[PDB]
Amino acid sequence: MEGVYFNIDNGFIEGVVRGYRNGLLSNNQYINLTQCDTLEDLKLQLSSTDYGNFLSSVSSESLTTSLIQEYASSKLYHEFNYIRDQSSGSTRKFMDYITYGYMIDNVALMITGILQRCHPLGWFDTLPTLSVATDLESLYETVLVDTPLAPYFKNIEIIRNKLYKAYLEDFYNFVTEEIPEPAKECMQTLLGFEADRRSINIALNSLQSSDIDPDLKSDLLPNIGKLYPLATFHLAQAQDFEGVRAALANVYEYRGFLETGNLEDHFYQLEMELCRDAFTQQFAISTVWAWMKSKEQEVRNITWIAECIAQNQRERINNYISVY
Amino acid sequence: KFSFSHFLYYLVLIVVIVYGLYKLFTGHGSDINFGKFLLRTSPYMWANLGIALCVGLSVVGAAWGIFITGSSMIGAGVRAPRITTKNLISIIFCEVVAIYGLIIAIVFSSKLTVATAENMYSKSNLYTGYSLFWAGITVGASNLICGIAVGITGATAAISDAADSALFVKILVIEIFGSILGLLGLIVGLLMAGKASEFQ
Amino acid sequence: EKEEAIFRSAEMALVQFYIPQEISRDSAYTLGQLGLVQFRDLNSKVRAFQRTFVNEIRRLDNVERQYRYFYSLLKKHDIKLYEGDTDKYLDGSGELYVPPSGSVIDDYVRNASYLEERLIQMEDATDQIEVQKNDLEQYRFILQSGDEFFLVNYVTGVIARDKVATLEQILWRVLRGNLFFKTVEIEQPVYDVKTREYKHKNAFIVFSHGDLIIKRIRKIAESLDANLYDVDSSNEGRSQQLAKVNKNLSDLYTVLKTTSTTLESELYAIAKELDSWFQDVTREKAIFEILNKSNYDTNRKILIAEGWIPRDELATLQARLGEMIARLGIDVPSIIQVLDTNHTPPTFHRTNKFTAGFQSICDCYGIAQYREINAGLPTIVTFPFMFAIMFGDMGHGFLMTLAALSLVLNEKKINKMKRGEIFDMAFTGRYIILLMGVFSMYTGFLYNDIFSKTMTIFKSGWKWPDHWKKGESITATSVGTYPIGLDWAWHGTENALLFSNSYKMKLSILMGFIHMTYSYFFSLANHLYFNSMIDIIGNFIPGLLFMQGIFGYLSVCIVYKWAVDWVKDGKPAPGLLNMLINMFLSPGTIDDELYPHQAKVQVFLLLMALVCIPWLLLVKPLHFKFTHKGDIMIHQVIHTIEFCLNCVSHTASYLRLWALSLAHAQLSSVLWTMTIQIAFGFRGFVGVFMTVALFAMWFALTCAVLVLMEGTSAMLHSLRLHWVESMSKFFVGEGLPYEPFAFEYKDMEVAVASASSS
Amino acid sequence: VSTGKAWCCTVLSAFGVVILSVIAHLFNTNHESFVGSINDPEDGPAVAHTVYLAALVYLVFFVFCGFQV
Amino acid sequence: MTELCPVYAPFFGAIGCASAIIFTSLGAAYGTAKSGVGICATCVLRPDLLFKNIVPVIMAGIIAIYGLVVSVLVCYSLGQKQALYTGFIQLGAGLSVGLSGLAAGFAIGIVGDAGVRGSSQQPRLFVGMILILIFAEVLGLYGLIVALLLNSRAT
Repeated sequence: MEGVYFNIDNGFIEGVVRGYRNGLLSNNQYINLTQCDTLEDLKLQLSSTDYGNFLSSVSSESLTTSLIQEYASSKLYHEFNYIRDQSSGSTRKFMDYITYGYMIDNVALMITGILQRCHPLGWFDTLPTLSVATDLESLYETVLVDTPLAPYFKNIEIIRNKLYKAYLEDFYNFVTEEIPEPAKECMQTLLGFEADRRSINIALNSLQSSDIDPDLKSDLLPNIGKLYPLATFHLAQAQDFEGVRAALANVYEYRGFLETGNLEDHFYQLEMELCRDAFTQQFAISTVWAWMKSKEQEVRNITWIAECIAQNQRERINNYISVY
Repeated sequence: KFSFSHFLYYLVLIVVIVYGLYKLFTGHGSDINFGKFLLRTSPYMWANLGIALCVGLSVVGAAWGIFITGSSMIGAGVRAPRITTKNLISIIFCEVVAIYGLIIAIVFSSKLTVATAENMYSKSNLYTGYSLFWAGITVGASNLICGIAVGITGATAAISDAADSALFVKILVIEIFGSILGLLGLIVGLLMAGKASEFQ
Repeated sequence: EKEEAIFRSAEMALVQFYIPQEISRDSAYTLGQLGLVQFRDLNSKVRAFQRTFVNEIRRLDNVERQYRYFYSLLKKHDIKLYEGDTDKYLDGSGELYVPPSGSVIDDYVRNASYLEERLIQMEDATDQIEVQKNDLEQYRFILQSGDEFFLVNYVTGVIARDKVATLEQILWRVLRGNLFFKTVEIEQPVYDVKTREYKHKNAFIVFSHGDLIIKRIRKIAESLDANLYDVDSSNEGRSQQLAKVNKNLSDLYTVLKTTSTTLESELYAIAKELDSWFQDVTREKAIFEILNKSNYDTNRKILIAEGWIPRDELATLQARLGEMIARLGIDVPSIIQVLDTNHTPPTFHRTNKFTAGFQSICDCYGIAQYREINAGLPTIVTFPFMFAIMFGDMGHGFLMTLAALSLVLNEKKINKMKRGEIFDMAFTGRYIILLMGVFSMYTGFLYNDIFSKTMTIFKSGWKWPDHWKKGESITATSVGTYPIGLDWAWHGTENALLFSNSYKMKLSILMGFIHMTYSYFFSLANHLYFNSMIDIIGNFIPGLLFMQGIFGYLSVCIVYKWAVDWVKDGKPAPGLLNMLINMFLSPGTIDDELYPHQAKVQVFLLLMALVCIPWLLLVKPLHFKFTHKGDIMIHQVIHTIEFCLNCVSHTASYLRLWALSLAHAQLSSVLWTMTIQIAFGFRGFVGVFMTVALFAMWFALTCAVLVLMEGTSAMLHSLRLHWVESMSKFFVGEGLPYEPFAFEYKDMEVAVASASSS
Repeated sequence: VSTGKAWCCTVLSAFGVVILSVIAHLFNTNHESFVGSINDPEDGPAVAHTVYLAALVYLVFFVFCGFQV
Repeated sequence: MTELCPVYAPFFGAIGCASAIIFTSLGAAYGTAKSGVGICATCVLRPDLLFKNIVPVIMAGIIAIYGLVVSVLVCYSLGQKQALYTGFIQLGAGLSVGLSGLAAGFAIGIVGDAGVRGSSQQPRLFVGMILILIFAEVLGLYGLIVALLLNSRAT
């Protein structure tokens, strides 16, 4: 059964992760942050939440939206690194694979050369070498071959999306092989959503480039999830936004949610739906993925509110994405 | 597709099938005489295996439920240490499972007596050997099952109580059902061994 | 006099404070250092960022931030705070007549704001010069190398000791089969800004022949945090560079000594007073955080505060506020308006040094409902004595008593002394451990155990046969009964385990039933006190009938079976556990008649216990359905089913008294046989040496394994019996902690809190 | 020499003196709990003497460590 | 030999003596290893909690102590011409204590790991840790009790 063997290693981990899940800001707490009138007031109000005294070392004059975002991200990353440190075996590898996505993001962001690592979870020993790796030819055989991204590799957006294709395919395979049934299903669905988001975004990026051949996207579209293979192939053959709409007309989910409204808002909303659903499984490691995404969205919302009270423009303060 | 455990399973299955066919074809099928194995085998092996497996499987189930629910409630207790004393009833009902096995082991140990060689393999001694063996297995396995179930349910209860204290109450009913399962196992073991005489 | 609050929590009264706004700060100080008021949060539904005194807290919180930053700096430069008793002398911590800080808090705010910037400036100066210090030290270490050069051109520098491996690999993929590399480990670590701590470092050198690839090597080495250095191509130029570096170090040290001396002087001036500053600012911030919970009536210009105070202390509150108003001379009403309320008052238990530990252990499970029976008062005796029943050895009980007395006799010395955590836990439980030791000595006397061995202080009730052959399996005869404790004739007998198990198992059942009944009668006393006759008739009476008619029947049955001389009567001794089983699984067919008409009484008790189930389910809810003018059916049905099942499971769980008693006895006997008794078999100086060493082993394992390793087992199981078996009978719990507003010595170790706790 | 070791050995040697003295007395008086079994040493006073000598060894340790307390 | 005392009768006694110490020692080893990984992970940050976090490995050790006790007691009941009754008594005692202490050691290891981690994150979880951990220890204790009850009937 699910929980018979789960708690041998992951019971403490999973309990602590849903403990954090209880600490996610509720809609009422987001409202309270919205009604704030200054960054110090937001600091105090957010200290009234489960964040506690994290900006306690920051004075109101040093306090800025950038510092608030950095401290929230640092708290999230410390919690994730605690859970990963307390993890072993299959869950440890699962969390390492979660980190590989941020590793790929860091690779793409740093090869742009200024651009630093900009993400603590994607750090690896040779990451800053990528700031100085102007020659893309030397990339793999010099830098990345030492990194866990070596199995994935075979303008920069091409490299980023190829790495994401290989990474998502490998991680779907790992989820299928090494993860128990409830967490297996939950993570497979979450990866279907992630690969669908990647495919849609990559198709809309190819919309702006004439050199985006349909077969070129085959190296780029993960072909994972509900869109696969059919809607993925249609997006590969798609030439414009009308092609994307025609491709997405063939699926139940994510239909009618790119023709209107903000696309990022809809992807984040569906992601929050999936994370909320994933939290319902009681002995599943997918709770970790749901927690990570929920916390990332929480940090985004907090930074959004911080901006809306630091630069005013409060008409936009209520457009944060939350299911809690 | 290969695994060493399944390889041995299939190997021993093949060996047993071949041996059975060899004995049957040669007219010596009655050599495989499980009934005579039950008759000749010492009743004390059955009785002491019953007691040992009763307490051992009761303890295995109790411990299995205990670490499931205890690890879950310690993890959930990191944010809410209040969860410990509230959900400790789960650990309690897991332990009661092993206490059932201990009680049954005491009752069955009351039956252990030195039977005379002239009366060693009588109807009564064989009956009580089988009775203690299977009653100990019944109580121990039911206790193992109930301990695992109560541990899973109490882990879920601890996590839900961490989410909200109002969700705890109705999961305690599930824990009560899990404990009733083990109580029924104990009483059925008592009934199975109720009419089993001492070794005489 | 002040009513004792150990049997039930102290009677609380809700007090509404009409405080004039001008005297609010002084009043808050007065009743905070008085220490008997727990304030109600009247502004609970007002967001904290818009609360009345938010800015006064914010400025003081900035001041506290600055003070903890100062403490961090002092730790950085290794200075110890004064931690003088001036604050302790000023704050009576039990005397309310102390004047508050005046305008000095504004001076604290100004001083702190200025001084923080001062420290930032000098820290930046010292840090920058230290950076160039480390850089030039690394440069010198590079230049001190007499010869580490081989082969066109080269680049060299220093790396952290871990990063050198990955940089070497990265360059080996930059130059494949063409890299030339050496490194030298620096003897000592050096301070790094990024880590704010010392790191081990390594000098390195690589050789190359192409300007583009030399630039690549430099650019790939600066990433991964190497500090690159230009080195002359000849020993003369390297010597010149070394001389220049040494002169620069001379000047750098010249300025560094003065900067560090001045900065450390400032930190030393800080240390002599920083503790008092932090105490004052903490008190003032707490004062404003209390004032927030007051309703600020602007039209009346008064803080309408509310708080819980014991009624016996109401007069003290009135007196102390009358004293402070006399100090201020305002002649204001300062209205202590006690008022009725429906709010649940806090659960205050007034505990001495003796009962404090027992109260802490009992209320660690949960805080009692307001003015319900306090479980800690029964716990004082029951917890140590269940521990003793499980522990039950006079040698180990004596060791535990000596350990506890080492804390109780020296009580004044370990108090007002730092105790860590484990030793603090031992000290706070010192009376708990004392009662454990004493009751364990009594129990071991009844168990007739001093370590493995038995006492022979009275004539045995068993007399062996007149004569026997060596090795003969003799049997004793009952010349009498042993006065107090187990007969020593049972020692070393091969059937000792049968009698000991019968005794200890029936003892566990009997004493567990008695303890459960005593605790359950607290339910009756609570219902009587709360005037809840409906709980008496619907819950107490049927639950009592069930519990007695099954398990108290078993209890009186055990004592009756001991009260009957079966061998003299000629009647078969009943199978008592079998009869208990048949009471349910086959009623009426009593196997061996214990007493006349046992079948009728047995079936009557069975029917009464069965009837008590519908009684429990129905009577309490149906009263609500009829008379309230049922919704509690679900709660009542789950409560009664768990009560009925918990009776059985608790009677079963009390067997752990016998379980731990038998395990402790067997472990002690086995340890005696394995460790010390071997020494008795050898003689001569080898025998003396074996006796000494084997006693050392025996005593080390007795203290470690038996007294400490297994005494904690018995005390944790007694905690189990109390939180689970004893208190669940009566303990409603889920009360409100008292924890009043009172000043304390908030040591600056709280700098760990609010900075490493989130 | 150190106060911690001095106290540890002082306490251990005090218990050694007391316990081995009472054990030696019980062997010397042929107490049944120590001599009554066939598996026990056959001659009480003989083993009592060596247990008494061990008690004196712990007495030496106790007095010495007291001199370093 | 005799019908009651076969030459193969001491096999069960010897194997029960071995089984007690073996299975209690594997239970204790699992407990010690899991809880020691927890302790070493925890005390890198907060070494001040060493003597709190040491409790689970200690309880694992007492499990093996119970196994040692049972193994010794059944060992001194062994004989060449011992009855088959006492042979299976010793087998039952050894098997009961071994399996019970094995399960108790597994539970102690897992609970002690989780507990030391939590009580390093949340100090109020120490009493919870230790009170669950004693409840895991008591299962090996119950197995010890059954082994003692059985061994009391060996001859």
